[PDB]
Amino acid sequence: TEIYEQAKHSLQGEDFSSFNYLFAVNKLLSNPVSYDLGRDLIVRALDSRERFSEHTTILKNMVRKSGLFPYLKKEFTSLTPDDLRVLELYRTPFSDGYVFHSMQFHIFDLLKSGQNVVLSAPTSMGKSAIVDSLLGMGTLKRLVLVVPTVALADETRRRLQERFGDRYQIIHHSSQVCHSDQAVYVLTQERVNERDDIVDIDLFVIDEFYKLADERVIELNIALSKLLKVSRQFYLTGPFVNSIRGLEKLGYPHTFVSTDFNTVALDVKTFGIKANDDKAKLKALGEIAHACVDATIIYCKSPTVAGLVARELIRLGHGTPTENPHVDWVSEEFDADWDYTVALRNGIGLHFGALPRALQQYTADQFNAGKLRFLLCTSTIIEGVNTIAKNVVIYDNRDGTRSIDKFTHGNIKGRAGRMGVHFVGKIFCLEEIPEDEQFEMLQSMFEMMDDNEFSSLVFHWTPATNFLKTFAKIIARLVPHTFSRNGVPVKPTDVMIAKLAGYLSAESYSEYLKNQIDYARQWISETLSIALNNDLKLITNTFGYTLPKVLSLMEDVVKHHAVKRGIRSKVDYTHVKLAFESFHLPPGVNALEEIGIPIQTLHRLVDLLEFSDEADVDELSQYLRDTQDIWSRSIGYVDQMFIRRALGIRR
Amino acid sequence: GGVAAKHGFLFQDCVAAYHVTRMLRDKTIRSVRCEVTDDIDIVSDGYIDFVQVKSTGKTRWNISDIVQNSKGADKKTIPCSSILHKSMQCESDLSLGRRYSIVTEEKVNKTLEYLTISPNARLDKPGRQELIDDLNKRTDNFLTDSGISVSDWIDAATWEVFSSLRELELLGIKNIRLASQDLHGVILSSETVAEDIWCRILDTVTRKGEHSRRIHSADDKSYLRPDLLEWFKQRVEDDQSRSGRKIYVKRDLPHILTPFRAPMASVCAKRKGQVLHQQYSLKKYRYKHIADNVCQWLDEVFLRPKEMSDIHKLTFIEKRERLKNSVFKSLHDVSEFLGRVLLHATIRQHHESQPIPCMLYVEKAGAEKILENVHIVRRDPEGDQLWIGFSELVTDINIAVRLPEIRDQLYEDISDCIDTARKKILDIKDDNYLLRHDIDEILDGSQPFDAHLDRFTFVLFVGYDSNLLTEPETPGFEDDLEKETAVLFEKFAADLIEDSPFANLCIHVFIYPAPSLERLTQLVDEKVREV
Repeated sequence: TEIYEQAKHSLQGEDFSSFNYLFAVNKLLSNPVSYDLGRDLIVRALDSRERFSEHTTILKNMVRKSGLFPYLKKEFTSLTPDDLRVLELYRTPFSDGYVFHSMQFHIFDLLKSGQNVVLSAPTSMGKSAIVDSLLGMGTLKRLVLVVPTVALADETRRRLQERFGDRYQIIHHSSQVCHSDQAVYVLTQERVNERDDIVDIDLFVIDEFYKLADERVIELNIALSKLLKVSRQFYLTGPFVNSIRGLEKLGYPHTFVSTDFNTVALDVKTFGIKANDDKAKLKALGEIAHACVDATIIYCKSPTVAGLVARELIRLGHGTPTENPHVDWVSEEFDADWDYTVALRNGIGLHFGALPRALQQYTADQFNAGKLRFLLCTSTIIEGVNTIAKNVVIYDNRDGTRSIDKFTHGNIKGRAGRMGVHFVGKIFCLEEIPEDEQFEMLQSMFEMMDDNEFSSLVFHWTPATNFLKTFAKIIARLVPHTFSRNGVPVKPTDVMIAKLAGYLSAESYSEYLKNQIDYARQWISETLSIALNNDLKLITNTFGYTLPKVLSLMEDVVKHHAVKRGIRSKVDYTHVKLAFESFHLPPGVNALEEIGIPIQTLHRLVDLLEFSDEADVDELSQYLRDTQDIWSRSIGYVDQMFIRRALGIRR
Repeated sequence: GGVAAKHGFLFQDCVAAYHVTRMLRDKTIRSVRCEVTDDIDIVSDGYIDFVQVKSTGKTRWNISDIVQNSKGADKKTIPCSSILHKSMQCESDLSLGRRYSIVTEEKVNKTLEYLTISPNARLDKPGRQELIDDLNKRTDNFLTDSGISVSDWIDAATWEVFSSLRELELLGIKNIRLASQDLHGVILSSETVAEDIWCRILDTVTRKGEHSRRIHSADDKSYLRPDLLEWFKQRVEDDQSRSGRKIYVKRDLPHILTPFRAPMASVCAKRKGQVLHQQYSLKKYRYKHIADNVCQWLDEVFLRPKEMSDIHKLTFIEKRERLKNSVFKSLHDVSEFLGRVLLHATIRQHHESQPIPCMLYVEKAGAEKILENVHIVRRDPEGDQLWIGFSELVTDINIAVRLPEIRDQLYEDISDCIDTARKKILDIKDDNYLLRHDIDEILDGSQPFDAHLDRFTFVLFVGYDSNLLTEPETPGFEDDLEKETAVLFEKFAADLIEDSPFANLCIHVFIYPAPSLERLTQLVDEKVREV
């Protein structure tokens, strides 16, 4: 450590000799216990290649010795037959341009031999190489990749469609069906639960297992149980690592892997500011923003917090104001003072989850291009970002609600690698960094409800009057938290009526959003930034999945009551449930929203074209690609840019 | 508590087991002496750590307990026999840096809280002076027989607190798993194997088992690193056998060209020469035999053992269908490989014990200079000589005028090797060789060579197309060739007799005559394309 500390702290000193640095690196790489340490130093040497312009072969040999083979391939041009041969050794089976880290190669060898593998930590190495290699060896047929977010599912679907385009058929949406022997099921926990064709699985890969170490714990546990009882091999790369036990006594002997391979060097500077002290945190943000000059990723606990941070960042003059057609589209479609709108007008990129997927992709590839400077992410895994960033500002660390902390000095390097920090990264931490019942309640309520109000629950096609109050009362009891988390109070049962009436009376999504913001300004007058975030979350999550789920749930419940009470009226909500799921579109078209086409663009697409009612995501995507000339002539420039980005169309 | 609680062990046993696992991973640790489980005596390269395991039971570790004088007698108290007193009264015959450590399960009071932080981070933190004077007052200014003051004990004291037994078990098992991974390239099959190795180490430390399943000790109370390494290797190969995998064993590499007749050298014995002819096979030269013997040296010369075991981890089909393209791009890239393979195998054949292949990096007016084909030989009665190897395959001019040029270039390289005060980097490339101070003193360059020219020797391989050797066998391709190579070796005498430019350096020559090196190079190029 003493030699390591001397070499690390001599990096910024004026009297710096790179040869002594490489001597320290080699001395650290000789001792096994200091292996990682030497590797760390090499990473710094890879971020300061100007200082090592003279001793290049020594650095290359140290890179080979440390086991950083992708860095050996990509950061060095003049390669000897020795390092070329060892790169061919670790070359991945799926492509000739990707090689393996040493630890990645060991894990891949463990997996390709048929043994279940559990990793000890989400590591700075991207496990996408292992999954791509497992796909490329032509031995497995059916796979299930479990991902936490739908945007990550789309990113992985694009990744696995670029390569293995025809060999494997990728199922990501419930509309798709398995028509090929080889199928990759890139789904989330909820999607895995919904899919009823998960059988004969060869190997399912799960990352971000910390939920099992709530809406994300029960679903992941059920998905694990289903994939364990269905499949034969698994590869877990997340927490529940401290000598994982329990899967052994269930008949699944894994090969738990403990690793010490870190590919990222970090300079962590902490401030110790408590979360409650917001003004001190804001002054610290000013100081760091003055310090931060390169690509900065700011982690926040909420989109409102990110909006506040962006407003303060532009208050100090950080970032270059600019305008483009995209900012005009966002201003004319969402709002003028929305956090995303002002931040993008001033060069700040919000990337929260509730953001529309098209805008998420726009922010991601704006940050990747280097045009952005402050990307304010509210989640550890930012979908679409590459290894560009150089600074990570953890504005909020203690997220609360039993969450101990992110970046626990054992996760800082892994999470930094997930965020894609280029070799050396400065981690400015505001706080201190530490170390280490659904299908049966409704009928009971309906038992008390009398025959006089029973007429509001047996509909067919077109709804009837006074349905809004009954539905609001039902949803205020079935899912109180679902509506409460969006700023809609459970009681009195009137605001849900207003939301339902706004959704019903509206013809298009854009008009609904405009009316909602025009009412949100009045509501805050008794800000508009939080209103759009909660409204987007309400439409995407509540009005899309949960509320249709309960609308379908009450069907079979009310059938028995109608039979018992002698009501002979028909029971059918295909006009209402499908309309609410379809987002004022044809039933299947809304599925392109996850692909990355905005709903507002989809409305113009629906008006311009003729969409099949029974088609799936593949058929609609192929229909859009086939009829490109029809809509490209008479649609907005930003709309067709978003369509091209979402569908992968090249010009 | 984890598996130690199931087996019924105490905290001191797990501390000793954790320290021997540290020795398993730490290359600088030389031994772990353990008479009792609470008096560990870890001897490291340049240091000696006395680790004492203690425990109260009331609430914490106050200062009074650490200065409390142990009873240790029949209703009497021996003077100057406290925990602190026993800590400083820890003699060591070797002149090694003394370090003290107290390991307790219970936490530490505010008075002793200064001890918890590592000494590397005590430059600006408070808690030093008042603690020192309080200890001196309570101990009446104790100076030991070796002149060790309480302040001296303070500057070297790293009191560690472990929350529970299971935490220590987890660090030990992680050490075992990582040690397996970076010492054998093998991931343990399950957690049960790691727990079994931990239990066996605990049994060894506490001597509560059976001798066969125990780390060997030449004398009791002490465990050396090589014994633990061999025991751990046996355990890892046991894992590999019971897991269905196949144990990696280095192949008996083919013996490339056999030596000539009895070695010929100079009077002063600082110049050596050994020819390496190859015999014919029924009137015809064995070019194919030489080439397909050389191409077996594709992994010993290019790769490293840590990544050579990964080659074994590849099944047959991947090994076939991964290296299909040729890693060589030119004939001037195959000639270098062959010329260095011949020397890399000649050095191994010439030495009864296998030398350690390594590389050397040296500066030259601020620019890097790489030296491949370096070796470490193990001459126990004398030390550890470093052989620096240079290859050459002359095929353009005759060897008679080329050899002095090669010697001049060799002398320039030598003057850029053993004539400097700046450090040199030695890439050991064996992962299992412990570099002793005999070579490390030369590497650091802090001291001028004190007759260090015996430690460094330079070996040069010179293959050439001899006139005598032709495609026809020409019965009697000897006698004349013996005097021919004698005259060739005489070139490594003119500077020796006339002057002393570097006449005190032992220099080895490995001249090899062939009918045509170009044909051999073409044959090797053809053969490597087959794999």
